[PDB]
Amino acid sequence: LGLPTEAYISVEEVHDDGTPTSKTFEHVTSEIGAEEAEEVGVEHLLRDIKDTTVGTLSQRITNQVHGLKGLNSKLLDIRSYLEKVATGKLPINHQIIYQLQDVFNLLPDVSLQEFVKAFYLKTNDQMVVV
Amino acid sequence: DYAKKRGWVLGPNNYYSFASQQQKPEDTTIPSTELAKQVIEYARQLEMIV
Amino acid sequence: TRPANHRQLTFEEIAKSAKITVNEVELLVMKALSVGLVKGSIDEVDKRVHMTWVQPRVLDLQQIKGMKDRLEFWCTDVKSMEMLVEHQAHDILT
Repeated sequence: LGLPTEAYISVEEVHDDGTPTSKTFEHVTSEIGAEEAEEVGVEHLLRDIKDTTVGTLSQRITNQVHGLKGLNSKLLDIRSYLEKVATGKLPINHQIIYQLQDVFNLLPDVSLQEFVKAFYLKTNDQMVVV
Repeated sequence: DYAKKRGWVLGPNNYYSFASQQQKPEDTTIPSTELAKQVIEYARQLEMIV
Repeated sequence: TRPANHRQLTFEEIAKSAKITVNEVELLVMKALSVGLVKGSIDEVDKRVHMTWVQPRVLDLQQIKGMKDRLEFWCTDVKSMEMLVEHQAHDILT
């Protein structure tokens, strides 16, 4: 499960190690768009399978299950890379390690303090109207 | 016999019985599981054909 | 040094560990904040400070085993949590 395109632009990188200037790619966010003269054709052709399990059916699939599967694949990728550093490959930079340390530092505080009180309040209010 | 039979260690002349038993700390996680079960069920028997 | 659970500390600890008198320590930490290497806040009425983020540093080929260790059983938690919701709501859409 994924998205079929990626976008890249070319830039020059300085270095703090005194390594010479490097010519290297950089990432740009992307999406699919549409035109009214085409989506008529796309929909005429999309006679292949089920879709549109309406409303509450489509939410949880589209934004829980197919979310968690992605997040899992990403963490497996990091997992694999941190093997090669077992002498299989040189530590590509302290940069990547600094970034990882930010990741494990930022993640939300333990759900143990008076945050809990603030959570119960909204759950009550969320359910009452239901 | 009562003293050495039941509790209340009479150390500094004090007979004390544990009568606080607060326990139950902030434990959102057990909710975080069972309440998810609960809501999934609400949405289950809401749109399925009866 | 301190585990992320705390990263909170009193005047006396720093004052001894850097062997500088206590009444100076405020200015020290303020300097630390102002140059931008560490972030947080100070809570002077009880002589405590809280330090939520700190400059990254290089580290050695054995410390990273700790990173891999933490990440592995973080990873398994996601799959475990997915099994549940993918199962219990099977009939809505599998």
